[PDB]
Amino acid sequence: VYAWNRKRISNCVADYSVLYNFAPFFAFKCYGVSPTKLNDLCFTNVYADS
Amino acid sequence: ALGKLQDVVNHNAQALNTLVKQLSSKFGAISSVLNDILSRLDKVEAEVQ
Amino acid sequence: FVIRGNEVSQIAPGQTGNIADYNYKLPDDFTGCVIAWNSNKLDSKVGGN
Amino acid sequence: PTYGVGHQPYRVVVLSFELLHAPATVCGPKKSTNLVKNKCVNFNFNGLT
Repeated sequence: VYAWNRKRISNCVADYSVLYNFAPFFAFKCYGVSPTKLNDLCFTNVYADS
Repeated sequence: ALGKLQDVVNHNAQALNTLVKQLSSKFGAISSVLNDILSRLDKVEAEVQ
Repeated sequence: FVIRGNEVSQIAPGQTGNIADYNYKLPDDFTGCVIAWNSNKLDSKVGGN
Repeated sequence: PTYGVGHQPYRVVVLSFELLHAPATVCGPKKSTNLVKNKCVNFNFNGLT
């Protein structure tokens, strides 16, 4: 966590419904947006911190 | 010379302009735009905003 | 019925997703209760249920 | 059985209630008293209080 990894996501088509198949998490926790709406939106850039 | 009549006109115009400008207030919501709220949130949270 | 855990949030009024869209849809004006519990010991198999 | 909880099976029971309108056929375990008239009383008719 002190050396958390950041990855830049840009210039791609993002299907967020398939994230449920990658990890066995129970649900998203979203702020300012809803998970089921993420497929209707566009973003300048996305950041993935792990 | 016609200060009172101009004042009546100005008061009306100012009230209408203030009413129009109030549409950009968020009032505690995430956005002042209904379309952004409806396109970014699901039914229940959008209803709250 | 039986679903997987990450779809449990879809059993709620005003939801979207595979389960809500194509399998089981609750009304927006739903009044009732939802009771979901883990059933791994009964609905899982080593070869896959 | 080795899946994570988000991919494990969950059994779901949804209880849908129909309120008011037609006469009630499902009620809770509440004992009915006498029907007292001409007095200021609290009343509970089929859940309507």
